[PDB]
Formats: sequence, structure tokens, C-alpha cells
Amino acid sequence: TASIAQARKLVEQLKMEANIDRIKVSKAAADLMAYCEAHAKEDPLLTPVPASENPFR
Amino acid sequence: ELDQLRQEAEQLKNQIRDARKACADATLSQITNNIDPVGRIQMRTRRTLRGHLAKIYAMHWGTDSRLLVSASQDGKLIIWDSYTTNKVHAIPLRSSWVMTCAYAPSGNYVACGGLDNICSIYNLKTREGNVRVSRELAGHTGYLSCCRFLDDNQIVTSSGDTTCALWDIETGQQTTTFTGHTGDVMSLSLAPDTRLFVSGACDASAKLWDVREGMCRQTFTGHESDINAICFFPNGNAFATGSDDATCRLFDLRADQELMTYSHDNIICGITSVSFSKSGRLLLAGYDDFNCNVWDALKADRAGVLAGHDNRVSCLGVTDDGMAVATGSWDSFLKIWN
Amino acid sequence: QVQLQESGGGLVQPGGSLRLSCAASGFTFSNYKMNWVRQAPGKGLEWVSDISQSGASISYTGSVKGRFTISRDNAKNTLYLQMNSLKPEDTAVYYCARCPAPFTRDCFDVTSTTYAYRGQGTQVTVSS
Amino acid sequence: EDKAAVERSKMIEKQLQKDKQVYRRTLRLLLLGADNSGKSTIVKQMRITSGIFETKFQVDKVNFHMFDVGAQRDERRKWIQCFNDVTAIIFVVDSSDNRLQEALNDFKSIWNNRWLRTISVILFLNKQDLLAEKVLAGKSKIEDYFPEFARYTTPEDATPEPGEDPRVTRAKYFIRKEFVDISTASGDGRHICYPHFTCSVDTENARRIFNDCKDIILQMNLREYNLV
Amino acid sequence: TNFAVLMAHVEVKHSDAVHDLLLDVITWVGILLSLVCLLICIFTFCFFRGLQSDRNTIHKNLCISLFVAELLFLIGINRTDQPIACAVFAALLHFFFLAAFTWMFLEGVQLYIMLVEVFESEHSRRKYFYLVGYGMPALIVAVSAAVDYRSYGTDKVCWLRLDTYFIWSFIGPATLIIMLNVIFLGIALYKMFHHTWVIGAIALLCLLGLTWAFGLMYINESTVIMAYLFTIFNSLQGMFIFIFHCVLQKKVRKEYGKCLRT
Repeated sequence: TASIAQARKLVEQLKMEANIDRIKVSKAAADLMAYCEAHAKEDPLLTPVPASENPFR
Repeated sequence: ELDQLRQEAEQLKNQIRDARKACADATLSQITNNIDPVGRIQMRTRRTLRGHLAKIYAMHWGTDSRLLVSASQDGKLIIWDSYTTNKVHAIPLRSSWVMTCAYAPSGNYVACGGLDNICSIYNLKTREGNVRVSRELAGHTGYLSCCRFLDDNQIVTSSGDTTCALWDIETGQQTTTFTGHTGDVMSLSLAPDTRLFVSGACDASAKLWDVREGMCRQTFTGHESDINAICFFPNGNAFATGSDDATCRLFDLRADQELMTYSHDNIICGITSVSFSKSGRLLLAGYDDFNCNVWDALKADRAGVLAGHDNRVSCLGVTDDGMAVATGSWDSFLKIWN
Repeated sequence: QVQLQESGGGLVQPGGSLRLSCAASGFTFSNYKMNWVRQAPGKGLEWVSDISQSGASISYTGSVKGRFTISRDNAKNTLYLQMNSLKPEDTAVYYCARCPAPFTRDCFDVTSTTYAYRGQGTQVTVSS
Repeated sequence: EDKAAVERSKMIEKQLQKDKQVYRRTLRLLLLGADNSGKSTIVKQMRITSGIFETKFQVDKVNFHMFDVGAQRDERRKWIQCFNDVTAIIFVVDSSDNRLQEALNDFKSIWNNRWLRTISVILFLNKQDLLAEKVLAGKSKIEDYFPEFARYTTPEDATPEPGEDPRVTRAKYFIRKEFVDISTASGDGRHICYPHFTCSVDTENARRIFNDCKDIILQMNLREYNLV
Repeated sequence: TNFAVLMAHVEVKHSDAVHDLLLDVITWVGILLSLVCLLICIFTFCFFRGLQSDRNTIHKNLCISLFVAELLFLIGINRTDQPIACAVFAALLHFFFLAAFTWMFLEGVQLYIMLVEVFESEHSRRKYFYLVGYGMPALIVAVSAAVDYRSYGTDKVCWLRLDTYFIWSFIGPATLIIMLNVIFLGIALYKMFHHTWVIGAIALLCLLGLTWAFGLMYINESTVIMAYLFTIFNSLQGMFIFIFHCVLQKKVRKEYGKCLRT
């Protein structure tokens, strides 16, 4: 009865996955935007650094 | 009965779909109509490391952002110093069909794997100054795809038998086994705190795993074909996925669904490698049309192209302090950009 | 979430006729190549016919040459098999099959070990 | 302490030069077939949880490495991309009718894949004596599975082996004709198929692989001169 | 003294027309048209990483030898007024033209070992290439000077003499080389008709110095058409080499595009 066991496991997993607290999407968008704005001054690939302090030049 | 179980599965799926559709109030593109575009991003090649004889499949950066390891389909693993283009080590392997590499966070060990279903761990700094094979880990029943370190004594692997595993090195035995996928498992990524990790597995599905317990926490769907690369966002609250259907997507672990799609009407080739930047503003991706693309992760509009390779682009990586970007491709060269 | 569901089938006397219709959901329908598969008692997985993106290329197995017809319905997202003048050795379970990748002409879709994008099937029984 | 670093780099470069010289003159082949075929016999027929097996042989002072796939699943669309630079793919077929349609489909799918469009295939139609006895006895009829054997005639330019019934010749050349039609359906001219007939106990396979590899490299050299 | 004195064993050629002016103009126009393509060829074959191989080696050396020989021919052929100051030009001209012909021969030998002996070999043969390219010219010049060293300079021009047969110390070997190159050429074309076009076969006519045999059959008048063909075709060797191996090659042109688009 491999199919029976597989179906039982699938139903148990789905049941365990239907009872988890969730929040709104706009909250996640706000969090990501805030993180992007917070560390913007330390991103050399987006904000180039002078040549004197560059390890590769 | 099988019919009752299938009906319960259908009802649970419908409940999930309803509760999920009851959460999309605002789109990412509407909340972001006041963001300055990053503009054109031009990148110039600063170095070119030569020495391999066949196609490269993997590379990992060191913790100090100076030393790196590379792995090729000719049975060799090279340790380079990027500042001066020196060679610090060359290591020959027992097998030519390598598919992964990893570099220890303490700088004392390396690991490799491939089509022999075996993970090999090599010691770097010994009293004699010679590199010798310290351990061989066996137990998988399918080819290994990726491996990453947690510390000097634990490791995590993912194989093509639809499984992942957590290994103890000193004893040489498996400690935990994670099961539940349906197809081949293609990539895994580790969190900054090293307590949760995510896996993508070639059936248009992705999963998140807890390490100390051994259970699946949540799963995500949405792609149309296989999944090829995966990596975390810096804060550990998101990740980004590429697929063989020529589309990239962004997933979140709290709202528990999809946020943004990166695609185009001309792009008809899949995605091979993906990795974020330091701030999370640039998403870099390798394609099968010989060049790499740089995507504004919040605007879903292209911002740059890197077009210096003559074959498929396989591996791509970013430093620990943000300086350089390293790419390796099927033409046996490796390039540093800044 | 790739989903395929079949309809039609049932019981039919030898020399009969039926029409198997399959519906899809979860992807664009035109970029792909589509196939037919069936499984008989005490057997593995077989192959019958294939049709390409536009419907301008067809291919059949020899045993159903001059019998069965395959159709792609783009606008209604459907695949069709007209089946006629039967034999008792058509008694089987029937699935559709989608190729794993878009914009290509290759297939690796017969695997027993749970190929992903495959249907649940319908039963065709022929007796008298 | 830059001098010591440069010294180490130079030693490593010397070692890599030796390694490259050794590597550049070894040919690599990939073996493919089905479970009911006899590729293991061929592996044991050639003389000089493991995931891959390797064998080595030497013919006319040239070294061949051959690879076979062991403990893997039956989905092949991911580890088949590791063999895009090999010299040749060796395909073994059980030509004793029924599962010939599966063999045809697998060969057709190998032929049309993007990462294998430049790679040549050497075709072995194994299981000859069984075919001879089966067709000669006549218990089973080939016309059931393939209706087109109801009109085929041997081409007038055929060169049959001596001491052989015409029926077995019709059968075997029909089976070969199917595969060659699938081969030349595309008609591109960048890669070629080579058919052969083999049995269970033979001693002339290394020479065939040798000669087809020589032809492959000759074509590749002629294309460099823009002279084909 | 136009260009065909290099291949001229019959010393009684004396004209009675205005042919000399036209021949001199053709020679000067031809050589200056070269020495501009050869520099491009040398730079292309030296400064590009993606083309390194034995064939590239032979091409680069052939170009260097041709450049030096033609420059020396232009500078110092009409200096018969200093008895000890171009009896040294003749030796340099001899040595460098011989080097050009030896590399032309190595082209055909290279053609042999990519179609007849198809497989790779155990050991690299670069040193033997550099030792046969510059060894035989030096040995021939040294032996020739040992046998006779006063014949380096004539009255009309200072090239090899003709009263004694010293001239056959350059015509002799060169001809022999041609007699082998054509052999190799046929072999290549043979495979074309037995194992499987015009552009490639014409392109091989320049590296193999096959046109140089026109100026051997030039003895009296009513044969002047041969020297014309020699002067027109051989003085433009650099132009043909550049056209065929630097413009119509996908590899070289793609490399140019890559290095220019940056």
C-alpha cells in the first residue's frame, strides 16, 4: 500500500501547511525597500569608490 | 480509500488558494512608482585568470575576499590569489566529473563532489605543507549538486535522489536526512545565521528546511519548468530563483507567495546562475546566450549587460565586502569585474 | 502548478468509436510539444502519437496507423484523440504528456519514476 | 615576500604544462544502451553505490577512456549535459523484436538535443543470431508491428554476405533503414551516424571505434581550412 | 634590377624597348603596397592570445622574414659604388630569402601531419621548427662563404654573381622546395574528392610559394610575358596573405571585432 502511505503523507503535510500565520504583501515590500535604502552608501558596485582605495586599481 | 484521500487533498489545496488570494492587496509595481532608476551600469574587466583546460563548473570566494577556488572538468581544483593573479595551490582529483566546490569559512578545508556520489574533504595547512585528502563521505544514491559548510565539523549536501543530508565529519556518519521533493534537487542556499536553508528541486517547487529538527516548514510554486539556481537575500527574509523557462522570480518567507517576475519578450533562454549584491539592489544572472544580465531587483527592468564570454556562462559570485564580481564560463576563462 | 485532466473513455464494443479530450492549466499552451501515452495490464509505459507547436507535424506509432487522429486546440487549451475501429488490445489507462522545456523538439517523458508534468488518466475498456 | 610567491606560481605553471600535454592526446567516449542490450558484454569484450564506471584501453599506441553510468535514476536530462565535448557516443541496440519503438524514440531524442548537435554517434545493432533464428523460424511476424514491411524490397545494389537467406537480409536492412531515415531527416551535415552489425562473441570492435574516430577528426581538420 | 634579378640565371638579357620603366614602376608600386599589410599580419599574429598554435608560429615567422628581405632589397640594391659596403648586403639578402623559403616548406609539412597522420603526437615539436627554420639558412650561408666569399657583389647590382655559378646557391634549393610543396597540395585536394572550396584552394596558393616558378623560364625576348607575371604576382605576396588570412577568416575578424568594440 505505497500509494496509501504517500497520500497520507501528502494530506498530513498539507494540513501542517494550512495553519501558519501570514501577513500582508505591502509590509514585505516596505521591509525590502527599507533594507535597500539603509545600506546604499556601502555598495561599491552601485556607488563607485575612488581609485586610491580600490584594491583592484 | 484513494478517492477520499484525493478529495481531502483537493479541498486542502482549494483552502490554501483561497487564503492566499485573500492577501494580495497591493502590488510591488504600484508601491514602487517613486523610485529613481539606477541608470545604466557599465562594468569593465580588471583581471583574467588563465590556466584551466576544459569547462569550469563552480567557484567559491574566501572569507577575506582575496582567495578563491575553482573547479574544472579536467580533474583539477585551483586556489588563486586574485590581487596579483598568483597561483597558491593546484590540486588533482580522483574523478574528472566535478560539479560543485566549497571553501571553508576558517580557510583550513575545501570540499568537492560530482558524479561519484561522494563528497571529498581536503586539508590545507598541515605541518608538512602538503595538501592531503582528509575525509570521504558516502551514502547518497544519486549525483551531488551542491555543498556548503556550516563549521569545521558539519556539512550539508543535496543529491539527485530527491534528498538532502546533514553530515558529521569527524565520525564520518550521516546525522540527518531531509526528504519530500519529487524530482532532482538542483540547488541549496544557507541563511546568514545558519539555522534555516532553502532548496530548489526541478519540479517547479521550492522548500525551506529547519536543520536542528529535520522537517519541512513551507513550500512555494509558480514556475513552469525546472529550477536551476537559488540564493538568499542579505537579511534572510527572501530569495530569488531562476528557471529553464527563461524567467526569474522573487519569493518571500512570511507572506508565503510570489512578489516579482523578471522576464522579457525577446529572452527565450533559461537562467544558469543567480546571486545578489551587498545592498540587495542588483540581481546578477547568467544566461545560455553567452552573456550576463544585471537586473534592478525592485523595478524589474534591465540595467546592465556583461558581454565578454564566448560560451555558456556557468558560475558567478560576489565578494564578502562588495568589491569584485567573478564569473566563469564554458570557455575555460574566469573574469573579475569592478 | 501544472495541471492536466482527461475526459472521455468508458466501455465500448469492438469496432466502436470514442473521443478523448484533455484540458490543461498553469502554463502557456502554444510553446510546447505534446504526446499521448497509455498503459495496459501487466505492462510498462507506452507511446502513441505526437504533435508539435503549430499542428503541422504529426507522428504515429505503427499500430494505430489509419485509425486515430490527434488535434491541438490552442484557443480552448485542449488536446484531442479521435479513436475508431478498435481491438480488445486497446484496453488501457490513458495520459497526456508535455515536454519539459519550451521552444525545443526533444522529449524525455516516459519515466516510471514520477515524471512531473503528467496526467492522472482515463480508462478505456473494450469487450462484448 | 613576493619572490617566494612568484617561485611557487612558476612551479605550479610547469606542472600544469606537463598536465596539459598529457591531457591533449586522450580521447573520451560515452556508452549508452538499454538494460536488455549487451553493453556489459562489450565492456568485458575489450582488452588493452559508485556513480560512474571507467575503463581504459590502448589501440595502436592511442589511449581511450570509456565511461558507463551506474547508480543513477532514469531521468537523464541533467547529467547528459556533461558530455558535450566527448569524441563520440556509442549506442547499442537489441534488434530482436516488442521494444524497438522505444529504441527509435530514444535515438531520435538524442539526435535532436541542443547540447548534442555536434557529437557523432556510432550505432551497434547487437543480437544478430537471435534475430536470424527468430525470423527464420517464423513464429512471430514483423508485419504486425511495422506495416511498411508489406511492400519493401531489397535494393538492387545490395551486397549480401555469402550463405545467407534473403529474408534475414530484408529484415536487417529494413531495421537499419528506419534508423538511417531518422538520422537523415534533419539533413544538416554537421554530424554523422555509423551503423554496424555485431553479435555476442566477436573480437573486432576496438578497430571500428578507432576508424570512426579517425574519420571524425579528419572532418574536423578539413573544416579548419575552410576546405570541405 | 627591377624585381626579377632574383630569379635570373641567363645573364644575356638585354632589352630594346621601354619595358624597363614599366617593370621598375610595377616593382616599386608592388613592394610598397606590401610592407604595410605584413606589419598588420605580424601584429595580429603576435598580440592575440586566442590564435596561439603551430600554424600561427609558422605564419608569424614567414611574415618577419619577408618583411626584412623586402626592406633590405629596397634600401640597398643600387649601391655598386662602394667595394666593401654592399658585399655585406648580399649575405643578408641571401640569408633572409632562404629563411622565407624554409618557412614556406614548413607550411606544407604542417599540411601533411593534419590529414595523413591525423592524431596528436607525444611531444611538442616547437624547438625542431625553430631549429630547421633558422638552421639551414645559416649553414648554407656559412658553407657558401667558406667555398667562395669574393663573389658577393657584381657590377650592375650587388647580389650574387653569374659568371661563376654562385647564383645556383639560391636558385637550387628554392626550386627544390617548390617541387615538394605541390606534392603536398595534391594530397590535400585528393581527400576532397575521396572523403566529402575555390576560395580555400586559392588561399593555399599564397603560403606555398607556388607562383615563384614563373621567373625560371625567362631566357630571351618573346618570353617577356613571364617576367611580367612574376613581377605582378610575387611582389604582391603580402597583399594576398593579408586578404586571405586576416579578412576572410571568421576567427581573426571576430577577434578584431572583440578588441575594437571595447
